[PDB]
Parts: sequence; C-alpha cells; structure tokens
Amino acid sequence: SNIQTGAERMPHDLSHLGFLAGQIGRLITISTTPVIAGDSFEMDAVGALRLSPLRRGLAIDSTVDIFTFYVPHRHVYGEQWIKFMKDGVNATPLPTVNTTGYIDHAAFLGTINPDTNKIPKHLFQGYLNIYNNYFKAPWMPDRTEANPNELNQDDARYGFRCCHLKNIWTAPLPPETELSRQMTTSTTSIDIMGLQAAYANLHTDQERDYFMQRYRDVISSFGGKTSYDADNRPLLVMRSNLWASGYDVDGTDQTSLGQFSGRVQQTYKHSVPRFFVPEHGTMFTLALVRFPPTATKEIQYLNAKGALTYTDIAGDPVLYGNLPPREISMKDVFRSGDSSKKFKIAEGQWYRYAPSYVSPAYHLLEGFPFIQEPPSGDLQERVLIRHHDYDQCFQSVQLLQWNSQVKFNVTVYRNLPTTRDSIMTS
Amino acid sequence: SNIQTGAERMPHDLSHLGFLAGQIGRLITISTTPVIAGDSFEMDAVGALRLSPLRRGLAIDSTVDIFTFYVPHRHVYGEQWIKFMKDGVNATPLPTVNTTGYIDHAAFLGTINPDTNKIPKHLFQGYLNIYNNYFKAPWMPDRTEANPNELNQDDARYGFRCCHLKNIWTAPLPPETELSRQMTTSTTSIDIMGLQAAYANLHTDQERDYFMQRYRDVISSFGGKTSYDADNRPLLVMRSNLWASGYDVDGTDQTSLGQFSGRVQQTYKHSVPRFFVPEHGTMFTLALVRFPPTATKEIQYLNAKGALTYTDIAGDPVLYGNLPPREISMKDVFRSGDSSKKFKIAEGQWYRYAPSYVSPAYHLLEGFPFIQEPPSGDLQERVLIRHHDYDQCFQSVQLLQWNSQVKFNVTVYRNLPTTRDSIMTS
Amino acid sequence: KGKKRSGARPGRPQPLRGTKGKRKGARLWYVGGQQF
Amino acid sequence: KGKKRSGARPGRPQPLRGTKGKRKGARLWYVGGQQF
DNA sequence: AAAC
DNA sequence: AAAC
DNA sequence: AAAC
DNA sequence: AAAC
Repeated sequence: SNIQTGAERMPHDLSHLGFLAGQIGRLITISTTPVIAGDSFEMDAVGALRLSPLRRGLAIDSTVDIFTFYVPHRHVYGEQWIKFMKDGVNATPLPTVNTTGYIDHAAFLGTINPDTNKIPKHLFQGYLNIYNNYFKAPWMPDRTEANPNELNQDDARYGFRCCHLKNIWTAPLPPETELSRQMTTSTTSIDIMGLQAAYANLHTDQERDYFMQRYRDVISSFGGKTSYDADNRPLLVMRSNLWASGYDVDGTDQTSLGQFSGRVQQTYKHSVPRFFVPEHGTMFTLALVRFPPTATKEIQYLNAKGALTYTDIAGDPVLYGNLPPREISMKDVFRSGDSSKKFKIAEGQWYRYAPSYVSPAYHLLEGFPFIQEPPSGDLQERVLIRHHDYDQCFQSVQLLQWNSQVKFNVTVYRNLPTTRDSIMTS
Repeated sequence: SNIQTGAERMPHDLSHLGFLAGQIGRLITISTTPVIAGDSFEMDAVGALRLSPLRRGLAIDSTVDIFTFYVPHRHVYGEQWIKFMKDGVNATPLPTVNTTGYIDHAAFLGTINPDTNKIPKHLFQGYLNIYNNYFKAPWMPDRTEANPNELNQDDARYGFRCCHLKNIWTAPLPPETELSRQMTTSTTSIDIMGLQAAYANLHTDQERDYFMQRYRDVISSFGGKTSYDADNRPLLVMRSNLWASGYDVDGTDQTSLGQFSGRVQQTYKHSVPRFFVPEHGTMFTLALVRFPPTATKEIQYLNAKGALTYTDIAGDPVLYGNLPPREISMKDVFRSGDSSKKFKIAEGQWYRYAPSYVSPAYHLLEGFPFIQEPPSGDLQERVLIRHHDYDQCFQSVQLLQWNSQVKFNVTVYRNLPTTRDSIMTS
Repeated sequence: KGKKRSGARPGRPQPLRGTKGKRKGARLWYVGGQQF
Repeated sequence: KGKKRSGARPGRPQPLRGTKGKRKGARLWYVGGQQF
C-alpha cells in the first residue's frame, strides 16, 4: 500500500462561543487553542463584558485587560517533550496533572473538570508560567504547585489574585530594599579607594533590587537581548485594555422612584494578528477585571504623619535626590492603618503622587466599589487584590462579579489532511 | 562619592597572531574570544595554510574548513549561570574543569595548559556542543566527558576525529536502518485497514531514521522553526571552505635530480561579518583539514560482488524505487575488505556513484595521501578519520601534518569604561 | 508581542449570533448524506 | 549563520606583519610617560 | 528601565 | 460530496 | 531534507 | 595624555 504522505496547508475554522464569569482581581483563562508546529494563528474575540448588577448607579468604570500568550510544550515538559517528538509514534504518553473532584475546580484554566480528575499538565503549567512571569510582583516567590489539587477553592475556581494598579501603598519599593550599607572600616582610617569600590558594588545591588530581579532584565541592562526560550517565558502575543461602562436603570414604583441601578454592558474586541507557531504549544487567552484602588480612608502623607520637618515640606531637590528610601507605616496613609505594617517609599514620593479623596459620608455606603478598611497583612497580602473587598458593591448573583459572552473567531492555517482523507482507507 | 556609572560603546581592538598546527581529520580550536552581552563582533582572519613537506610532488589538493560558532554561557552553565548573573557581585564563582598535566593537553581548545591544571568549564563544554551538533555522524552517541582529563593524548592535543567526505562506504545509511517490518497478522486473515496504518507508522520511523534523528529536524519537518536556545546548539556564524595548494620544488644534486617535493602554501581569508552578541559567551573559531577519501583498493560494486542479477545490472526504476535498503560488506567494495563488516546502502546506489581509481602501481608508494588498507572496524571507526592513515605522506616534522600562521583582525564594539576611567579613582 | 488594547468597541451589545468562525474551509461532517 | 567559504585568497603567502588589529580606539598602556 |  |  |  |  501507498499512503497519504502529505497534506496541504489550508485555513481551519476553530471558532467557538465563550460564556464567562469571574471575580474582580483574579486572572482567569477564557480560551485555549492547542497549536501545531508551523501553523499560523489569528483570532478576533468580539463580545460583551457585564458586571453583576450593582446596588446603586454607576460611579466608576472598571478597567479590563485581555491577554493572549503562547506557551510552547517544550517549555512545559522540557526534555520529556523533546524525547517524545524524537521517539515519535511509540513515544511514552505525556504526564497528566490532578484536579479536585468538583465541576469548577479547573475553571481557572477555562475548562470543565473531567470525571477522571486529570488534565494535561501543559494546561496547568502554562498558566503558572504566565502568572509567575507577568502577574505576581517581581519580588514575590513563584507559584510552584505540582497539581491543581493543591489549590484553594477560590484559586481553582476563579483564578489567581493579581496586584492592584500602582499606588504609593500598592507599589512600595521591594521588601528587602536596603536603607543603609556598611563598609567595614578600620579603627582610625578609612580606605578612600575601598570606599569608592563600596559604592560601585551597592550600585550593582541597588539595580538588581529595583529593576532587575529577573535574569532577562539583567541582560537588557547590558544592552543584550534574551529569547523567550532563554528563560522559558510565555510569549505575549497580544494585549487589549479597556474601560467597561454602561447605563443606570431608573426605578419607577412607589418605593423605588429616586433609586437607580447601574448596568455595565461593554462591547469589546480582542484581535490577535496572524502568528506563526514555531513549535507545538497552547495559545492561552486570559481576562482580568479591576477597579482603580480607591480606599475610603487613605490620607495624604503630609496630612497624616505628624509635625512637618524641612525635609518633608520644602521640596528641596538636593535632599530628595540624595537620601535613602523612607520606611513608612500603613498608619501614615490610612485612618485605621496598622502602624506595625511598614513599607519603603522614595523620599519625596508624596510630591509625585496624589491619592483620590472619598468624603467620609461614603465610608460604609454599599454600591461603590471602594476598599472599606485598609488592607491588613504582610506586603504581599496588601498588594494582591481581594475580591471580597467588592462584595458589597453588587446585587448577589450566581455569575460572580463579572460575566462575558464572547465569540472567539479563530482561524488556523494548518497542514493536516482533510476529514475525509482521514476517513477513507484509499 | 559618585562613581563612573556608565560607559560609551567604542571599538575594542582584540586582534592577535595565531601560530597553529594540527593533524588531518581532527577538529581543532584556533581562536577564541570571550564576548559580553550587547557587544557587536567582527573578524577578518587572514593567513597561510601549509601542509608538512611531502615526500614527492603535489598530486591532490586538500580541502580546508574554518568555522566560527557562538556559544552562550547559559548554554554551558544553565541554571547556574542565570543565578550568577542575578546574584551579581557576590555570585559564587563559576566551575572550572580539569586537564592532564601536560603543556599540550588542552591544545584541542586552542590554549596552553595552565600549571594549576584547570580551565573554565565553558571553554571545554562549548567544544563538546559544537562537536556533538555538527561533526559526529548524527547516529553516533554524543561526547559526554566531564573533564578534559578523560581524553586520550591524541584527542586532547590534536582535537576530535571528524568524518570523512561522503562516500558509498563513508556514508552508509544509519546503522539501525530496518530492512524489514513485520505486521503481526492473524492466522488466516490480515486487516486491510491495519496494514494501511502499519505503513503510516513505518513512514514516521523511516523519516526519523534517515533525516530527523535530531529534535530540531523533526520540527522543521512540521514546517516550524526552533531557536538555538530551544535545543541548546552553538550558533554557526560563519564558514569558509577552500582547497589548499602550492608548488613542487625541483631537487638538483647528483642523486636527487628527477625528484620533487610538493610545497603547499595557501593564502586564505576567513571573514565573519558583524555579529550582535545577545548574551555573554565565547566565540569559537576552529579549523579542519581533510583529503577526499581516496582508497588505493576500492573496487566498483558491480565489479566486485559476484555474478550480476537483473536487479543489479538493469537499472530498472520500478525495482530500485521499491525494495528495502541493501546490506553490503566492506569486501564488496574493497580488495582486502572484511566480509564480516556490513553496511546498508540504497538499492541502485552503485548507479548514482563512482569511486576514484588508483592503479595498483601506486598501492604502497609513499607520498600520496591515499588510504592504503580499507578501514577495519565498526561503522563508527570506519567513518571517523584516522590521521595516521596519512603519516607516510609527509616528511617527518615537529609541526604535525599542517601548520598555519594567521592574523586574527578582530573588532569588538563593546561598552566598558576606558583603561583610565579604570585606573583613576576620580 | 502584545500591545494596543481595543475592547473599546463603541456599541450596544449584540446577542451572540453563530459559533462558526469567519473563514471556513473544507467539509467536516459526513453522516451518510444530506441532513438539514 | 555561516556560509560562503573564501580562503581562496589568490596570493603568495606574506609574513605576518603586526599583531594590531584594523581599527583601534582608546589608549591602553600607561607607564608613567612616553616609552619608545 | 525618564539609563554613562 | 474540499471527488481520478 | 531533490518533501503531499 | 581617548583630559573639567
């Protein structure tokens, strides 16, 4: 017998509908398309973004980010994948990670949990890589779970927590920033030349602390470049950002005349231009919905830290341009701030930033997506968004905090035989 | 104190002379330049290639290949390197491989052996990567030595053995090529549909055997591409190939009038166009000198394998286009061929190739670079060149079989401060 | 690599009308004949 | 990536004349003054 | 990483 | 029935 | 890897 | 002495 040895590349329509729902600061997978080496991929996601009904009228738009990343399988199975491709037909089948027995416990990967409880490891691992390289704060430790079953029900069902949009309190300098540096000197002399050197080393430290915690950044610093293969990072193909809005619904009965309900319907469109897939992998598309971090009790630093010194009030450039990072507490910027919770700020930061003001009349008023009490906890707990901080904002519904109905138009120019080349023996 | 935090990229002249010598089929390092992330590298190697004086006049030109590869350090220290860059100034110093106590025992890396006996592991490892990805036959096992001290004195001093230029005997199909394939059938029926499938699987096998033993090749087959980072391969930047020649010296004394000595002087030029170094690494430049594999006893297959069948003599395209690889012995193509040494050839190969003819009058005549007896040994020993097969060709000299005097013009556009920025405290 | 964001598609939402891509290609279903 | 070979530099060999590149740049040696 |  |  |  |  002679067999159908070739195939000619033709457009494959892998389009599908997406019925989505998530929480406010959690990263969730909304679509995934497995890709073959050599195919060309393009997508047009067009749908509507809705928030759960809110308790009063619209006050603030939320921002939406949609991302499409490419994760080669090699990146996920390493050596094992390489060998699989080489071994070919009799390669040992690929490893499968374990989920918790519930229908929504793999939802973070945008999938229904199979009854067996396992999924392809590349689906779980790709997600972790995406999170650890673009979403955790550079200084937090990577998420290193071996199987989805190690996750809480909120991480598993809704996706991992993302950081807030940058603030003085939301984006402090990295935890271990040094506020001083000693040079061991001799008892009655200092080496003028060693001192010089001392400064050169701290420099190098300081840069890694503030801008280069990641290997890829250290190289760019040298003016070199590093491939996504060099540090195994998911490649960001496309990203769309938008503000979702809508309209208020006027109540009209005897008791609710003078009352409104904000309806957020936002038409959006996520377009990924054609992309050449160099090796077999998954194409992950994720969504993140967030509100600006408006707390109902943030104070202006100068208004809440006692008596004002010359250094704090004068705006003297020689001072600000030359002294160490300032360690501050949650109490210097918040009404119920824990004085025990510290953070390092740049000197003069208070003159480079302005907090939003929420009159005290709004403090526990439901229907506003404001953070009601200052985040309590370690630096990490304060920068990671907590979806419950938004519970009193919406009407209670089964579709969490936001829901979307999208049409994923996706075309892949792949080269596999026709469905009938496939079902015909000859 | 304020320190010299920047530098401006300016041309660095890293030019140097090279006084070289090697054996005939061994790959040797002739120059190495350590590169920093972000520099631009360019080189103009211009010198003369000489062979040791030969015993009679010139008869055949040898061919010369000069190669320049780039090997990123990450490729060599992996994870350890990544961490080193991140750790910065207090990174743990990099590992150093061990050499044998002799002055020429690191010569294969184009260097004099330090008295301590160790060298940077990247220098030794880079060489192995280069060898294993472009020089061994795809089907031989990689060279996996941990330290240079595990090598024989000929590998260590002269470089590793390379394969001969392709021949019927020098380039047989890979050792494990299957000559048949069984499909387990039932006792009195065969599944017409399984058979079909059987053929699809063998196909996939066959391709990996003949053209895709390397992962990178399997992907190109899909029409995808793989970065040099994907499989860790040294990147080939430039390659020059040439035929070295010279002239005969006429003897003129009473006894040597009628006698000649071939003098091979070959001016050559190896030019590497500018190259952007993406990450810190070494730039390796190696030379390989080889002669076409002319044996003094190869016979034409049809003239040396008995009685001729229709399949062997007719050139019937339907036969050649359809039967398994033919297993042959060293005796079917050589006068003192070991009948016990087999090899798989393509059917009809004898009509696609013609051996060179050396009249028997030349058999043990010294001064001709001919292979005098057919290579004896396993497939691997026969394809790897053996420099001693050329000993009776040259006058015996201290500079081995070939010597070169080159001027490596190399310019690097790097960014490090000036030699005085460097020696001035302020 | 990723870039400009655009869900700013100014419009009232439209009910999802059809899960079949934008550009189709060869035939995918074989059921024995025509089936409406 | 590598390519065309060229040692075919048609010429009689010339003695190596000088180990100093093609394009130089800043000063490298400081010995206290001029030294021939 | 609004960088000698 | 994206068909020698 | 002179490839449906 | 590839120098504020």
